[PDB]
Formats: sequence, structure tokens, C-alpha cells
Amino acid sequence: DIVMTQSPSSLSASVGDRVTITCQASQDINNYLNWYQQKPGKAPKLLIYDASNLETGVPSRFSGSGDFTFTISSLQPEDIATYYCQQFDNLPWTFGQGTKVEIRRTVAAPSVFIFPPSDEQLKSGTASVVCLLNNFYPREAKVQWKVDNALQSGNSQESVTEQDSKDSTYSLSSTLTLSKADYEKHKVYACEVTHQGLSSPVTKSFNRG
Amino acid sequence: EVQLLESGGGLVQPGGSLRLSCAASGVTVTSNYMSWVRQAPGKGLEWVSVIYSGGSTYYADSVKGRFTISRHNSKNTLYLQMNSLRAEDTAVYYCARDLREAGGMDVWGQGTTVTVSSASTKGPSVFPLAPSSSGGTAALGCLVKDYFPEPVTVSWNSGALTSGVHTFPAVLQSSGLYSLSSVVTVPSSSLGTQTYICNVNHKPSNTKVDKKVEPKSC
Amino acid sequence: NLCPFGEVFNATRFASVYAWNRKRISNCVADYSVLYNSASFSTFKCYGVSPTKLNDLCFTNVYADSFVIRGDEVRQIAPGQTGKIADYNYKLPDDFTGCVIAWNSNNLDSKVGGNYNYLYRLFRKSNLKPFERDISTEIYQAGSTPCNGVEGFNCYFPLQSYGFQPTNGVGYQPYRVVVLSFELLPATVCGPK
Ligand SMILES: *[C@@H]1O[C@H](CO)[C@@H](O)[C@H](O)[C@H]1NC(C)=O
Repeated sequence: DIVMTQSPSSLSASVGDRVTITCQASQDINNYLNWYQQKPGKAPKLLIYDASNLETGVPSRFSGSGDFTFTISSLQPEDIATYYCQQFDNLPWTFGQGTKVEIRRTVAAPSVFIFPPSDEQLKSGTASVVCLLNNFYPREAKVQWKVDNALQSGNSQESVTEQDSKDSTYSLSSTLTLSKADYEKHKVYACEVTHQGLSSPVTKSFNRG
Repeated sequence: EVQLLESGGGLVQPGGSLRLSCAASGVTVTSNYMSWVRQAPGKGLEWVSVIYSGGSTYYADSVKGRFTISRHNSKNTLYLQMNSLRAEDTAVYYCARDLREAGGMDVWGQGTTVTVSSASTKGPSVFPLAPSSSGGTAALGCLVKDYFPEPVTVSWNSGALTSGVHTFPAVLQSSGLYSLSSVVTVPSSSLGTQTYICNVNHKPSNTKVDKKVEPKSC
Repeated sequence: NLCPFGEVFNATRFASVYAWNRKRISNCVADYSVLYNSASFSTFKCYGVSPTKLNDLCFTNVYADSFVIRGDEVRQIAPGQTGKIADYNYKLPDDFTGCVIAWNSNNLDSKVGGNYNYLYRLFRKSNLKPFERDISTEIYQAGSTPCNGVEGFNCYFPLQSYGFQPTNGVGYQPYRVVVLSFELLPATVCGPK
């Protein structure tokens, strides 16, 4: 059994720069190494096969070499992924450890929007408000809920998405989940956000109508 | 025409059995090296098994005496019988055609996640994130709350709106169930004119729902 | 009259693995004394007979197959073993009464620039039958579209060339093989006489 130790996944290169992913193995097989690109949330696509040969489609920015190396000539926004290396050794076809490429860019402010609870949701007995922060960089953002100009620490939940393949900007959504009754006793709901690219926090409020 | 469509199970509970499928298009299973490769929820690929063309089976050591690959060229499908299923076996499973020294796994499937846990299936409840507010307005979206197991897939207008769509990853609610939100950003001029249906599907619960987000009032 | 073992072992060039060369050996006195006494062999597997009394045994009919593979694939030259070589190039019968002799050969079967003349079979719709030799170059139809002799997607050449280079690793260096089928089914290949 072979052990291919790829390079670390903290790659924060810029647009138009380069990547150099190295895949060292335990017992070296010759010309029998494949490179793949698992785009964020998709099935792996093949890029390099037989250590260096390119596949029909793969741009001329991708390259390989025969303990092994992977290289991108001019890093483009599309190339956000986790790059694995494969090897035909002896059943098992051992994979890599996954080298994640992360494209860096200028600062960017989020487009913060507020969504009140659904009318049809209240008949279930739970009222949850959604706060959407879209298109921002970096991921460092603080989403603070405020009900009757107080605070909420417990009902809050968050989920952020990977960088986009076109603008390399993160997007996050915050949810404040409360019961039907606890919801009706308060007439001010808002999510206040703080980001490096927004000089001052932007409070988006709604008063149940 | 090339396509590797996968028909797999979602939940089986520990000590159970399942059977995956790999419906092919653009290739032929009976005359090709076909292999299965799974990605556990830890963003790491792992080789599972292969069948070759002439019928020689090779499996990884972790799934040696439990799993089995079969094929039927009658329907040109590939299967993976997962008997004596465990717990770490939770992963999204992909089938591929490994041409080895003439290309390597050129064509891939799309992914059918297998979750193993003693819990039971739970269907979702798709509530709408209504559009409100000019210039900058609250966009449209829909909340897929309270479901189990993973995953759910949200599409818009059957597949013709795929621009500013940010289907966020799932969060594990305090009730052990999952929830997530899919939001799309579209121009304000088209909200009243366009139709907005978020197509949600949670196969482990057979739930296929289409909610209709329409602008509200303020 | 001594069986011409040297004619096979010390031959100039061996055939490719897919088109392996079989030499029928009969009507002669067997001389396995030269075989075990060499210490130049990497692998010496003898099934049914032990490499000690071989020189003092009689045999009805004997076949001596030979070819060249890479180092890693030498293990697959065994009754029951499977892979790309034991299934698409050279399969041994599951009742193999004989020997599987093999030795390194990076000096002979490696050209300074890289010898790309030894070829194996990569794609084949089915496994080989015991002692089968597929000398077909029909472009492999890896789909449902007819290739009609043309190359392209799902239209691959069923034979790939061994990248035999002197820099290759041990597993990727050419190892010459000679497989002696010893007995089956008159008699002539004897030892004591
Ligand atoms: C091959 O030649 C050597 C001399 O270098 C000889 O000793 C040996 O017997 C020959 N091989 C056979 C099978 O006779």
C-alpha cells in the first residue's frame, strides 16, 4: 500500500499567480499518477493523467511532472477547488490528502438583506428570521441579531458558502429561530453586521409589517 | 450523451444493507474498467472497488468482506452491494470509468450520499423567503427546515435560473434534524413578471416539493 | 539428445507478452540441472514438482512459453492470480504442473533512449482462456458507437507499449519469463535415462 502525502491546503494565492502542488509517494510508480480537481460541491473532474498528459478541455494553464508535482501557470477564479492526486499501484488506487486552493482578492462588503418569517410557517408553531450576507470577502464577518434593541445568543445559527467561481466572494446566512409565541411578544427584529469593508455596521430591521 | 447517473439509497441504519446503482450513458459498463470512489464528510477521496472488464473484482481493505460489485449490461448499470454496513461508511459515493494509462477516470458520476445512523427518515418543510424592500432589496429564497438525512437539493424554475443562487450548506438543528437556505439574487424589475419556484427534493423521504416565492408587502 | 533449454533461455530477443512465444519441447532428455543452478533468477515458482528432483523425472509432453513483462507484474504469472497481465495477456491453467522461471533483464530489453517495442494488452472485453494468445489489434470499442477503425473517444488501441527505460524503477524494469509446462495427458522428456 502506497501513501501519497500532498502539499498543505492553506494556499491563498491571488488571481493570475500560480499554484505548485507536490504529491510525494511512499513507493514510486512510474508515469502512473493522475491529478483531479474537485470543484466546490461537485464530482471530481480529471485534469492530468499519466503524470503529465493533459485531458481534452483542461486549459493550457495546468501542468504536471513525474516525487510528483502539479502546477497552474496563471491562477484564474474558476480554479477554486481541492486538488487530489491518484496512483495506479496495486489495488488499492490510493488517493492524496487533498490540497485546497483558495483565491484571494480585495476587500468586499456584503449585501445584507432581512427576511421575516413565512406566513405558512407560523401555523407550524415556529418563527425563524433569516439574515443574508451575500458577496463579501473575507469570511471575517460578525452577524448580530437584535430583538427590541436587545441581543440574541442561543437561537442564532450560521452557514457560510465556499468562494464563488466567478467573484471568489463568500456568502453567509444567519437564522434566528424562535417559537410562535416568543415571536409575537417583540415588534423589532434586525440583524447588525460588522465587516472590514463596511465602515459602520448596517442594521436592517423589520417591525412585523 | 456521456453521463454516469447514480441511483443510490440514503439511509439504512447501522448493521444494514443497501445497493447502489450507476446507470451509464456515453460509455459501456460490461467492456470498461469501472470503479467506485467515495468521499467521506471529511473532504477526502478514497478508492473503494473495481470490477475490470473481464470480471475480476478488487476491493479496498476497509470494505473487503462487506462490499460487492455487480453489473448488468441488460440495463447497462453498475451496482455496489453494501452488506454488513458500518458507521464510517457514511460518504458520498461516485462511480467512474478508469481508463488507467489512456486517461484516468475520464467520466464520473454525480454523487449519491449514503448516511448510516440509528435515527429515522424525516421529510423537509420548505418555507419561502419572500422578496421585500429601492435599488437594493431583499432577494428571494426558500428555507428547507427540519429534515433528515442529508442531502437536499434546491433548484429554481426546473433548471433555468442558476445565476446568483447560493444554496447554503446544511446546519444541524438542535433537534438533531437538518436545515438550510437557498437564496437567489435577481433584478427587482423581474420579480413581479418572472415565476419563482424552488424545486426541493429529499429522496430519503421521497419528498419532491415546489414552493412559489412571490413579492410580499411593506 | 539433450532438450534445447538454452535455445529458449539464452535466446537473443524474447517475444512480447501479448504475443508470447511457445516452444514445444519433446523427444529429448531433460536437463533441469542447468535451470536451478544459475542464481541469476529473480523468481522460481514450480507447481506440482519441487526444483530438486525435476532432473530425475519423466514427462509426457512439455511446453516452454516465454515473454517479457515489467518487474511488478511478475507475481501475476501464477495459476489463479489475476490482473491485466494474467487476464488479458497470459493466463495459466489452474492445474499447472510446471515451473515459472523469471529473471531481471534491464541490460538486454532496455534501450538507451527507451525501448518501446514490448507491448501488452490493456483493454479486452473478457478474460483470456488458459494458454490463450490474443494477437488482435482491433481498435477497442469502449462504448456503443462503432469505431470503424478510427481512433477517438471510446475508441482506444487495445495494446499499450512498455515504457522500458533504464532509469525506470525495479518494478518497471523488463523481467524475462520462461514458463515450463511439464506434464499432462507417450513419453520422451525424461531425466534418469
Ligand atoms: C546459458 O548460457 C550459460 C553460459 O553463460 C550456460 O551455462 C547455461 O547452461 C545456458 N542456459 C541453458 C538453459 O542451457
